[PDB]
Amino acid sequence: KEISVIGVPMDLGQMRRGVDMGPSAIRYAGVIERIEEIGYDVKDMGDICIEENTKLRNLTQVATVCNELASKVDHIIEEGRFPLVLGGDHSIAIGTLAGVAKHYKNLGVIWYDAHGDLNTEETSPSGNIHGMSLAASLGYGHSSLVDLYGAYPKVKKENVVIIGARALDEGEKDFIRNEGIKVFSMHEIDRMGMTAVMEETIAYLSHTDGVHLSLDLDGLDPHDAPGVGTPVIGGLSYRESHLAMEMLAEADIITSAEFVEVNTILDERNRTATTAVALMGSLFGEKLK
Amino acid sequence: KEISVIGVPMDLGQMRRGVDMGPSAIRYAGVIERIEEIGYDVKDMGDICINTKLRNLTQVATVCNELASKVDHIIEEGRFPLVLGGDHSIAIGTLAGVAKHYKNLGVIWYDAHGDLNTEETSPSGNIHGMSLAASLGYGHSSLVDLYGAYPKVKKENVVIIGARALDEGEKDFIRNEGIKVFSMHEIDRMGMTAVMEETIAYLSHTDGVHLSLDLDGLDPHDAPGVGTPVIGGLSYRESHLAMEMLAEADIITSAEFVEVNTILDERNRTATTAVALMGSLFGEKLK
Amino acid sequence: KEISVIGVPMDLGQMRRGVDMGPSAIRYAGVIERIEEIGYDVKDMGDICINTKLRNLTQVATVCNELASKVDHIIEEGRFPLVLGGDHSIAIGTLAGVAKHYKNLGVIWYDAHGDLNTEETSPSGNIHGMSLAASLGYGHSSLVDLYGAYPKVKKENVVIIGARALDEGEKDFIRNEGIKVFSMHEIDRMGMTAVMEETIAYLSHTDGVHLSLDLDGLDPHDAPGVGTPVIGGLSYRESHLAMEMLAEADIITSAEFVEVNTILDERNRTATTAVALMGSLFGEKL
Ligand SMILES: [Ca+2]
Ligand SMILES: [Ca+2]
Ligand SMILES: [Ca+2]
Ligand SMILES: [Mn+2]
Ligand SMILES: [Mn+2]
Ligand SMILES: [Mn+2]
Ligand SMILES: [Mn+2]
Ligand SMILES: [Mn+2]
Ligand SMILES: [Mn+2]
Ligand SMILES: [Mn+2]
Ligand SMILES: [Mn+2]
Repeated sequence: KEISVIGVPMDLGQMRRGVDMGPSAIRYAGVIERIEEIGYDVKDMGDICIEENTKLRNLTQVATVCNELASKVDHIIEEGRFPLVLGGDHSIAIGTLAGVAKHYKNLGVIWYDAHGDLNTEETSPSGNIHGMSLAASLGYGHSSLVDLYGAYPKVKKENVVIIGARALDEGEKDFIRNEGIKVFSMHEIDRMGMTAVMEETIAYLSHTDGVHLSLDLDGLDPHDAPGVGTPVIGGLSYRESHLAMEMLAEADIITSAEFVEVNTILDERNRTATTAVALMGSLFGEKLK
Repeated sequence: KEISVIGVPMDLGQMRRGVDMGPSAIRYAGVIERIEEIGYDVKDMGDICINTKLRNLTQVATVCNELASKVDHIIEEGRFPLVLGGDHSIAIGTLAGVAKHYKNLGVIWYDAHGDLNTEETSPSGNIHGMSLAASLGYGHSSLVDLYGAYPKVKKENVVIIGARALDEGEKDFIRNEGIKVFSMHEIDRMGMTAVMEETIAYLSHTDGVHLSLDLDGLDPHDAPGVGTPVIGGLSYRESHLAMEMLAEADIITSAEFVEVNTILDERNRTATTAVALMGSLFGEKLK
Repeated sequence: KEISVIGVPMDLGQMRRGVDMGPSAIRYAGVIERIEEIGYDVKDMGDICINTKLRNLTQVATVCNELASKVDHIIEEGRFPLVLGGDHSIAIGTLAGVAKHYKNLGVIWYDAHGDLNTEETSPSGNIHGMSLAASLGYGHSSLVDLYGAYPKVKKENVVIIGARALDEGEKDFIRNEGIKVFSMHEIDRMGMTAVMEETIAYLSHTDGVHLSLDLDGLDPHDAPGVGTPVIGGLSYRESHLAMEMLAEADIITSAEFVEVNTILDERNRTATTAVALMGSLFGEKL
């Protein structure tokens, strides 16, 4: 019943995408009071203050922020609290998972995203480390990232479930096939329904000793989440995502979480941040009946 | 096939929400002509001219009393009463008038909200957040005993569809009193078709069914112009299908369409959708 | 894997609806480069340069005659004809061209409308509301006998998907001729996966299948820029899935994407969606 929130206003990569405004927008949407109202004790750790290379853009700075984030997430779990990380770009998951991995020996990851973020420096069309954060956490990529806060893979391929994917690069599709990553693409979600997708996901991770939720708001359709770094049409509805959070809450398996890629520049009256807060409310136990 | 239409441009409560414009907006969207096009004889009755714990209590009772008698009289004439809403507190008057003609009356409450508050549980004092509870006999005597000193509807004959913004007190009432409610999560899991089949079967023992359709049951993407929008609601397609299934079951014997708010609407499209839903309810088919 | 693309910027009928802008908007959205990215050889044939009961009948026959002969030549060259639309009346010319090479042709009509009117049942005189009926052999002889004095398509080989704005006489035609139609209510009851599986099975005995995709089949939320928007339509997700299922069935031998109207569009997103649906049709997988 105890949560520590940390904001990471990082917007790095080929060009700014505005996702450094995410933590501020989510706070504007009342995330702290929302979780407190459910009955949690909430500790706001604040935001990390963030002060050439084409294949790995802003690598030194990404590594510096992720090292600080990993140690802060590590210490939140040492204190027995739930770490809730608020994102700019999805490369902060490299630091989040490195910190979480200090405390779990068989960690599940649910990656809720339009993208797989499974690129390496060889397969990336852009050099964006936020398009590499899941691959790096699986142990594939640059040593500065893969060995960050620990010289070992933070997550095992058999413990990942990707939900919402619809903009995978060709090299990511090969990785998924060759490595046997469990992926629910939009076409499978249309065929199965989100209820069946979430039951299969929870069953697939039943053996883990904790589960990290890495929720990129661009998993949702731009109609429901216009304010994201890289919008991709054809995504999950608010209703589907809200139901998914409620099913995860009922299963009581989520032990850490991050909500990333909110971009106020493309948002409409902050409504993507408002939606992110509602999804967190559902994740942390709000019920409709 | 005979329908009488009455508008009630009521917008009371803590503050104006703009829903008094609903009847004018729905008429602008051509509701009369649309119903006549289907093959109905339509009589337009026009519009009714209109403390912090029960806000505007005296005025709400006055309007609902007049509405109750007009709805009663429409049914006495053998006609279907269709009520065009401002706020949902007019359901108190509508159900009081309908209850004069049915002793096991069913109600389908299509709404983002339960409207199950009382004086004690309401965080606002808005009577439009109390109209279902009052119609069940729970609430202020001015409301529960309006146009007849008895409960107008039985708890076992209510189905709420669309719920997603229930207060804690309403959740307790639903659980402790056994109200049948399909929240948005249950609709997602079951699908609208199965929700409506179960609803129609649940009300099988009734002698009539009143449809109380609050446009804020639909998602704000499809119905932006409502008094109190709540994200994550029903689609136009789900609602249009639900109306077609009700039409085919031929169980709806009175209806009201409430809470259209032109101030938040986009080129009247919420009112246009309300008319399309009425067209489906009254027998329009796609094939 | 050879495709020939032709644009037909036709916007005839009672009044302008802006659909003559469709081919330019779809090209602006990168249709040619997109098809090439998948691995196709793309020959760009350019654009064709362009009565009250059969409005603009003479001009429609002229354009449709030219389109039919170009479509003929594409199939004769062993290539896939992809037509980019203004009005849906261009289906008359497309199917006339296709039917020279397919005598048991299937047709998937993806549309909010049936386009099953004749000179007698039309409330408007718009030939774009008559193009399916005319291709079935019903209507004026200028259209019915266009580029061939025979019906281009058999009534038993038609599937309409997405219908929600049928005229009363069109409902009668569907009922009295046994036309297979999936309305929005059936799609909502069955789900799009089951609708497409049933569609594919229904056309099992055709020798080819023409996809005639009117963007107003999609809901105006996902496709605001169309000639005649009708609320309550198919989602982008449903349509993208349907295109993928057709791609894997490998039954589509010609296609047209019509009725994109830039005047009502929002930053060209309807044309962008059309290009995305073509990408799915021609083999893109998620
Ligand atoms: Ca804005
Ligand atoms: Ca407006
Ligand atoms: Ca525009
Ligand atoms: Mn440590
Ligand atoms: Mn991501
Ligand atoms: Mn992403
Ligand atoms: Mn009486
Ligand atoms: Mn209500
Ligand atoms: Mn309501
Ligand atoms: Mn058409
Ligand atoms: Mn059409």
